[PDB]
Amino acid sequence: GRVLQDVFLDWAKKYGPVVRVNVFHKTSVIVTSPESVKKFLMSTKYNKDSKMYRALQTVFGERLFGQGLVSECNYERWHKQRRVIDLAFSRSSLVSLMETFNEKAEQLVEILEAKADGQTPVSMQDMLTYTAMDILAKAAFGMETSMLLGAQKPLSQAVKLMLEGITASRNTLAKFLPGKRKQLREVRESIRFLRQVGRDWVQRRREALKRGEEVPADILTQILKAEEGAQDDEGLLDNFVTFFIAGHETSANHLAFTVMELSRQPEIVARLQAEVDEVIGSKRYLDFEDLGRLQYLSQVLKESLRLYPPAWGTFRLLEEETLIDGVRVPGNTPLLFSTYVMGRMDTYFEDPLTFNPDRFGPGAPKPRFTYFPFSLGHRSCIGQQFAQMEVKVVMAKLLQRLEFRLVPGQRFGLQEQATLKPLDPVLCTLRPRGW
Ligand code: HEM
Ligand SMILES: S=C(NC1CCCCC1)N1CCC(c2cnc[nH]2)CC1
Repeated sequence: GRVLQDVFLDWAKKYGPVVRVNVFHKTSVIVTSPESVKKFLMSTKYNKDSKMYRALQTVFGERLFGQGLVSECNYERWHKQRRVIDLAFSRSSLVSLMETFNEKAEQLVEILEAKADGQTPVSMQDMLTYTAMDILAKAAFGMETSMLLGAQKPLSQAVKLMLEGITASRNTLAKFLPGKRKQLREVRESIRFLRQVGRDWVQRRREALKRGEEVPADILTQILKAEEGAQDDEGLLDNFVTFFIAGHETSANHLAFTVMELSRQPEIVARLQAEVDEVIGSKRYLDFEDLGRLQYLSQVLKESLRLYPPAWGTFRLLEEETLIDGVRVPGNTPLLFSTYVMGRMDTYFEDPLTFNPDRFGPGAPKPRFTYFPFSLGHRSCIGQQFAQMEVKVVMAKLLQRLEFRLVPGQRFGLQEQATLKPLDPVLCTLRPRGW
């Protein structure tokens, strides 16, 4: 139930705000003082370290995220893409996605209700992954993956294998073990499979447009626009993969962690249920303004990201020798900023292991540069609002309609498969609730 990030936490607790650690077998310095987080993340003077993002660019030799929006480290090349794709994330575009978030969240609840016999185990990690994928495929690409209907198992498996491969490739000796040759081939096959799905969905979009079919603008419209000037489609496919994975798997892990922790927090669940009952009652469709009224649910989701941030770290390149909190750090060193580590430091959060949504209550002092599950600054998550809205819609509907009980034996530990996620798949038994 322990992960590599816990060793970084141990080194930070032992040695202070600036500590040399080994990550992806490269030397890095983890920086955990709030003033240093602010200095480096809030200035465009500091950019991502390409050496650390190579683990996403290519995996076991096969191009995966390439130079898409997450893994492009050059400021100019990144900014050019960001400006174009930001258009797909305006307040108005997001509100137009509430129909999609409601539709798939209601579909999830209806499937779960059909399974809510109080004894059959349901993997909530898998069900939330299927819901997040069906939401992203429709909202971003205008496609129906229907994973909630049991379709596209090869695609869901390919995603799982490549995320495991990201972690294996950057931390293990798999590339040299004869026993792992099959595993490496299957990771490379899964990465090529996903880029070829991108080729198909891109062709479907171009053909629909060529036939004069109506096509609302979405994320795919902007990733196509960002590549207008391109020799070929590899850059476009990098952003297809980037948004296909980032736009569903991290939200799914956040939802799974929240369901896992809430299963042992009856008092908190009672308040959430009462809040949903008072705010949305038996309404079928949640409105944008409804979400803002679910104040305690927002607190709960923020506390879930403090203790269980799926995207656990970000790196900036320190180009020249610099004194950081009194420690002289050599030039060309990757600096690691980790919301996972800071969230578990008693220096920044009293009784860090206690799950207490009141840390994010009205009037509570806001964490200052000690909490950043979507990172901060210019390279912060372009999908933050998309994610916060979709997770709230799914959680509100689950709280309205179902009661969960974790299957005895399921653990509360973590595992790393690119991002952090529950070690166990959050197997639960369900019963219908309320109206
Ligand atoms: C709870 C869910 C999510 C979490 C915790 C999260 C977290 C993050 C973090 C920490 C970063 C910074 C990564 C880095 O510095 O290496 C980031 C970047 C990014 N995220 Fe998310 N994310 C979430 C959901 C999403 C969604 C739903 C999308 C897409 C629709 C998305 C798209 C992206 C992209 C494209 C970037 C790169 C932004 C840039 O550099 O311009 N994220 N996210
Ligand atoms: S494993 C990972 N980063 C690690 C490897 C590259 C260096 C930083 C840590 N990431 C990038 C961000 C990505 C994401 C961004 N938004 C949702 N998901 C999830 C996968």
